[PDB]
Amino acid sequence: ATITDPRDIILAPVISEKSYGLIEDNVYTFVVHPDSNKTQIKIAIEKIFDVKVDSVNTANRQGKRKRTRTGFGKRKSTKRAIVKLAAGSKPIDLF
Amino acid sequence: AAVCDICGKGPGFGKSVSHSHRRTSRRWNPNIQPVRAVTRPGGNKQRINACTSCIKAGKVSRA
Amino acid sequence: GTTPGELRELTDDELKDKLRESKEELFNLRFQMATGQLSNNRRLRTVRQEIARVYTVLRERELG
RNA sequence: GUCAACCGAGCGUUGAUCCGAGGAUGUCCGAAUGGGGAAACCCGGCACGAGUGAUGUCGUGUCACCAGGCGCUGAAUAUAUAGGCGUCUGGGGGGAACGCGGGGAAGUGAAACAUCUCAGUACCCGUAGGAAGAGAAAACAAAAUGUGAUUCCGUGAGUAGUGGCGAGCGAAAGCGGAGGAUGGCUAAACCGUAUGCAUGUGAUACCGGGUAGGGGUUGUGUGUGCGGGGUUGUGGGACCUAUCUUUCCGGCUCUACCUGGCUGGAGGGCAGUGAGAAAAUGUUGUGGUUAGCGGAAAUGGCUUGGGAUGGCCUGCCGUAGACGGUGAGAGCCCGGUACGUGAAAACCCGACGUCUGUCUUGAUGGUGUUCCCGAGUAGCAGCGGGCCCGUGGAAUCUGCUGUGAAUCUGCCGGGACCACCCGGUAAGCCUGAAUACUUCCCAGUGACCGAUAGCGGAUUAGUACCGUGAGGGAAUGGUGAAAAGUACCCCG
RNA sequence: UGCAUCCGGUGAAGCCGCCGAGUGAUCGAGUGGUGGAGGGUGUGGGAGUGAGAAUGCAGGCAUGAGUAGCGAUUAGGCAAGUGAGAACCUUGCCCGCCGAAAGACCAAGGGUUCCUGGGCCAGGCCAGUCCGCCCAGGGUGAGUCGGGACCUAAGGCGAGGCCG
RNA sequence: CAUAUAUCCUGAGAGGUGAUGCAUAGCCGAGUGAGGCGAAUUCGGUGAUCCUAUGCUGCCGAGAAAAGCCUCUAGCGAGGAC
Repeated sequence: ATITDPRDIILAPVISEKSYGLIEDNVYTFVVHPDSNKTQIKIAIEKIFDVKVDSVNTANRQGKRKRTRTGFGKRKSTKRAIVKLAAGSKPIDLF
Repeated sequence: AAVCDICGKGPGFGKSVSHSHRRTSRRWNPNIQPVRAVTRPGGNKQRINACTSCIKAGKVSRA
Repeated sequence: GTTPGELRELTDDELKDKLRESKEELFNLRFQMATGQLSNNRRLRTVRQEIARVYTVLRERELG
């Protein structure tokens, strides 16, 4: 029996200078499952954090290709979701 | 035109010997004739390819 | 974690809830690893194995 | 896990890591199969759930085509069919070699070349199986009072022959062996029964006789289905017809009575997952396979050495002196070896059973007559293929086209053909063993290679690279016993 | 390689020399150095058994030779700075070239070459502190833009089907 | 019944609004580089290969399909429209 939880779509947050700059504007970036869509991510975030989500922005990034002694290797490709919270705006401290 | 729809008679393969004994490949097709038969006494007619041997045997029913 | 012994003693409902809290704990551990403040790396392995165990028990119960 | 460590974290005597067997999960592509598509990525329907103030969204099943059963409907159109609808069961693709059935080259040789060879090879097509094909005489043989299914191996034999009688090609009989199953089942003539189609002296007609009813076990035909009966060459079997006859009980041969044949129930056999019918279900076999465990004897002395596993000298085991490792040649240091042991579970082999069919309403040897013994088949003719046989006097076998028989004093074969003798019984079907092979797994072997060798590939290997593409396709092994891989100083 | 004997960590093979030997292919259980684990002899057995050349193959390296060349038709100079090292890097001031381009933006194509920090064995036809080079991290945000969920052209595939 | 600069459709462009905003020449400091303030904005000429324009005229060589939009009923309908 499959039990679908909203917490498997969201994999991990994104930590970087750009992500922090978005955070000071109440905008958070997550690494989501590559087979998810904007509405699914919005619903999952609303269920997880009990927050009102205004908009979700997605972008696909190709993993970097690295040279090794064995040859060429490619890292995993990932999808990023940039979630903007509503005016209620209680910060996500789990970040 | 070479495979009977009743008994499956197929063409034969052989050689065409000339006066100088030059053997060249050739085929012996069956004498296939298109006959509209009557499968049941109801009267339905269907076009089938039956060899003349099948017609002689009465296996086809051209009623 | 929890060995299958007493895991099989639970009924379907609390098995579902145990799966759910284990998934939430895995979510928290993944976020902590992403930020990088927790030291015990084996916690992720243990939680994943508990989730697999409860899934297997549920499958056995529903199959027979 | 490993290249391949460096950390960081932890598990384990409450049995971890690891090995074997059985399960669960198994994203997307791929026969790919809901639709589409530039393979691994886009879009859906239905049903049931999850979620939302509602749409959006999520999860689980299901939705391709074709073929064959079953059921509903039956167009033009009247009978009806095609077709449509629904529901079940199958198929689809992959694989190194081996099999069978078809299609089928050329370079080459003939010192040219076309008949011929190469060669029914290369390749292509359709199909299986664990093997396949063939297989039970319409056979060989030659007067032997002879063999007796098929297959495979050795001889026969490079022979008889065949061939622009050139290059070349090339049997069979017989004999010796492997394996044995000289095996089984049917179709017909006749009965019984059911049904379809025609009609009906519609009565003196169909049961085995004699008695009595009756106008249909239809009365007659015809076809089909099923059950009996029948499997053969000294011909056999049906139709008859005497003799002898190794269970009991019951229901039927139109009807009841005395008589001969059908059908069920009880013993009694006989067989079986088998070619001879089929699907199952139990118990048991230190029977096997898929993990393992045990397993004798030197810390021996002197000496060289970094190290003894070297040399000399002492013992010990041996059902174990096979082979590797350990700081240099080790039976006694280790892993092991000889030799014994081990299976919870799964699978494979047997055996005994439940179970299934099957014979018992049966069996024997005799006598003279009608019917049957596989049909567009054999035979013949024309054009071809393959047989030693290249059309030749050309037998046997076979493809297409015409023509087209007989049922045993019948038919076929005995290398044109005729007569006599001899052998066999075609136009129906199954059959194990002896035989061929290795993608893969296990255990070994080598007067085989040892890094320009051996697989292309001991190292990133069908990789890098080359080509749009089919495709082509490399190079690179060794420190040391142990990393003890040169702390520290100096020039830079 | 069968068999029989001999040598070897007190140092075998291999390689480099000396001193010699045989009628020849060749030899030295004669020795010196290097080296570190297997060899010799006799008698038989079997060869992937002997190269100087095939415009022979693979690897390594010579002559030409420190020679040609260092890839257009625009052109660089000075001061300062960094740095072990500066004609080529950074800044500043001049000079010059293009300007229907040698300016700006897309499509196809490429795939991280883009930014930050670090580096100067490999590459840049010179050097380099620099780089489209090497290393790590970061970076691509769509209801309206180009496409799909909309439609068809050429054409492709093609249920049934016809033909073979 | 109609020949009307009538009526309607289409339509560059001018004008208003969007715009109390935004931006800018400069002025202050600040010196990687960050910040604040911020004037005037009228009138002419020239002028497109661009727009009206899938327009208009001429010509023969006679110049895609479907979706979309509008309409018509067939048909659904007790609810449905703005």
